[PDB]
Amino acid sequence: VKAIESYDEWKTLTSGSDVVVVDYWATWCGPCKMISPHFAKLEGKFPNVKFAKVDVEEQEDIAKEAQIKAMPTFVAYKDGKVIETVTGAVPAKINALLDKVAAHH
Repeated sequence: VKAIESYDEWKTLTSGSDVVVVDYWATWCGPCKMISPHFAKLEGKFPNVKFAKVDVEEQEDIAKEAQIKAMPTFVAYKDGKVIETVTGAVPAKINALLDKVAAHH
């Protein structure tokens, strides 16, 4: 799962035609560490979807633009557009998001 390390990297990735799913997380987050391995398992299951993560405490400019309301939030992108947002760390919700994104890809 790619740790996104700059605003420019983030903009390049989310602007792509290939579908990307980003896990917005932080050290202040409760369940982020517990759900992260499941996200990594999904990355193995769905090799034609791009998986990425953003540490909002380290990436202020990304965080300001993403403007998340829940910690964590998973956001899917395609062609510079947010195509779906999933809040929280519920495995089934994240699995359902990937099913639908992977079909799109």
